[PDB]
Amino acid sequence: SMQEEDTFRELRIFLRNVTHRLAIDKRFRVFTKPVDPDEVPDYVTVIKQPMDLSSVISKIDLHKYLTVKDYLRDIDLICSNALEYNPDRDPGDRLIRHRACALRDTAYAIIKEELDEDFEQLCEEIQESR
Ligand SMILES: CC(=O)c1nc(NC(=O)[C@@H](C)NC(=N)N)sc1-c1cc(O)cc(O)c1
Repeated sequence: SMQEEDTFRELRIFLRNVTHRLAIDKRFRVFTKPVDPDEVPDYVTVIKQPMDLSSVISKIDLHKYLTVKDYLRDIDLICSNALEYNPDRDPGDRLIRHRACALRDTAYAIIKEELDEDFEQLCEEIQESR
């Protein structure tokens, strides 16, 4: 209805702002754009479901997230992909892993502080009605 697409539009506006705040953080620069296979050719073999912050923005604008849980699933995917592609003990791998866990922790912490629990519950109940 009108009340419901208004609820989803408010979610989209909130998720855009959060994603922008993540994307401007210097720690998360490596997660801002899709991987260039020219630059890591073995990535395509390893990472079956690639995800990055520009693609998250695109999915927001495409109405793909109806709940914050849908959004955090793709943040979780950015993180798990980074851990999967960078599993080794060497410092380059460890640096990316640390940034990936920090991206995840930061996104969850913003949403805990700033997204009203009743608003998320509303989003979920509309979603389950469709
Ligand atoms: C996002 C990601 O997982 C990622 N991981 C890297 N790891 C490595 O370069 C080394 C340390 N490990 C290894 N090759 N196994 S570089 C990198 C990355 C991807 C981009 O699209 C842009 C960018 O600046 C960096």
